[PDB]
Amino acid sequence: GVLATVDGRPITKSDFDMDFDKLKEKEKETLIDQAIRTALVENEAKTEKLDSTPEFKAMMEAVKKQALVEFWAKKQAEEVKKVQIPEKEMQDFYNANKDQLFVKQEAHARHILVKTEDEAKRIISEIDKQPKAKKEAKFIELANRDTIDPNSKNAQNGGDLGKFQKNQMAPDFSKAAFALTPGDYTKTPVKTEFGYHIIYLISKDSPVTYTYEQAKPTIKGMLQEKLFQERMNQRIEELRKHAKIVINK
Amino acid sequence: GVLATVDGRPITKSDFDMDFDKLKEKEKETLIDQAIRTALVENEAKTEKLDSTPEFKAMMEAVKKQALVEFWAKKQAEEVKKVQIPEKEMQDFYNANKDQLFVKQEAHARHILVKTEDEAKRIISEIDKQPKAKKEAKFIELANRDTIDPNSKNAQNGGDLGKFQKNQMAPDFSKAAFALTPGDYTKTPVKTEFGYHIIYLISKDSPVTYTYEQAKPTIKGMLQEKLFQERMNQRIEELRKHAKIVINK
Repeated sequence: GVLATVDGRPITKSDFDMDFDKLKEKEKETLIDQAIRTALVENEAKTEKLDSTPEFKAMMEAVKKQALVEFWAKKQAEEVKKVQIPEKEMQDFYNANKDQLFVKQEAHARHILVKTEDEAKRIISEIDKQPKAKKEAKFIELANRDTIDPNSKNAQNGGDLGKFQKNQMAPDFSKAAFALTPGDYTKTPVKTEFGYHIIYLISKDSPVTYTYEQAKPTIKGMLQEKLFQERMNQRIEELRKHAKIVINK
Repeated sequence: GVLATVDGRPITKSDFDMDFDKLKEKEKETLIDQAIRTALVENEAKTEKLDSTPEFKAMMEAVKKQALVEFWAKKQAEEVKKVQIPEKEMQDFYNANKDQLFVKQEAHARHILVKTEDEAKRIISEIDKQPKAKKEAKFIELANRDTIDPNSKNAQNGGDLGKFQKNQMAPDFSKAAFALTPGDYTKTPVKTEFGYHIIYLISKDSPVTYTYEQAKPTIKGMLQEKLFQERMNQRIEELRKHAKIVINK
């Protein structure tokens, strides 16, 4: 698998980065040239001692550290891969997280963000007072006056959030949002990280629930990822204990 | 800007990778910890001489070569950045490429791919024979029988391509596609890389043309990119001439 030489120096399949032999014959040609071009650049960079310069050396230290770190993390991940994830862990996860992660569904809604539960509560009562026909415009009006969402505030768009997938918004905000009938709004504020939301649902399409079997690949990945993060965290917290760490602010 | 120390060793803003001071005070906290965690991993990796191992060393050579190469390319790019792109080059580009790159427009269409111009021509005549009402189903039928698009062939979906943006399909295929009235198909084949297409337009929304002024940032970028590629190509072709290059297939 010496694919080419440049000034004698072999180009080989090891010159590539994540399958070469599965590539179309003409794709291969294109890659060999890229690697030829790389090698010509490298030779030139070395002749010019771009690598001995301080700019590069400094930068190379960062790169090497990052590399060494990812290397170490890769190794953590490999201990995880050897562990079988039990079928049971996977169905449990599917059941618990189905509605949150395994439902394709799109909504258009608008929201109002406020700082306190009572402000949110006040906003809901105001809208509650309005005849059905008036509720949407009242929501829009209050959003423009009272929302603290900067973009919403700046846009004066009635707190329009545009269309979003169920799995792509914060979970408890999505649950609330998608739980509504179109044309209704939440009668109870929704606390998040940012404050309290009132959500008005404009529209939503019909949800499609992925089955266990369709979900299972993604589930497997997510559980390994969690095992991996747990593993690394555990190890890093042990390292943390043997070091003297001082923050300056 | 010593943000923290780990066992005496400073963590500094140089530990980060493309602005730290623009970051929210709590974002900063989170980053300092990431870098603390990085440093703990690095220390451990070094104690374990993960860096002296052959696995790593081999991998580090690739990384260093790539780095040295990108470094050299960055430098090429910087000679380009010092050059002012004339207003004239930019309007010319805008005018020439407007319809192709600066029009937001979505279409739903289906196509048939065949190997030769005469096969494509045959398909068009067949459809031409059909009463208006029958043309779509005839197109679908022929696509299923005759298309050579593997996915289309495998799916038997009447060569349905789904919905696509004007700027996100091959240009001459988009021009043809978007030039159609809905419910019409191309009376002339469209040669591309893959063969000859017959395109049937199902639907399209209304196009929005970005103005020069809206386009100009992207235009500037695209022209620098071209200058950059030209520059690098030119330099690399000079290097190519001084080397002995042999491919083995």
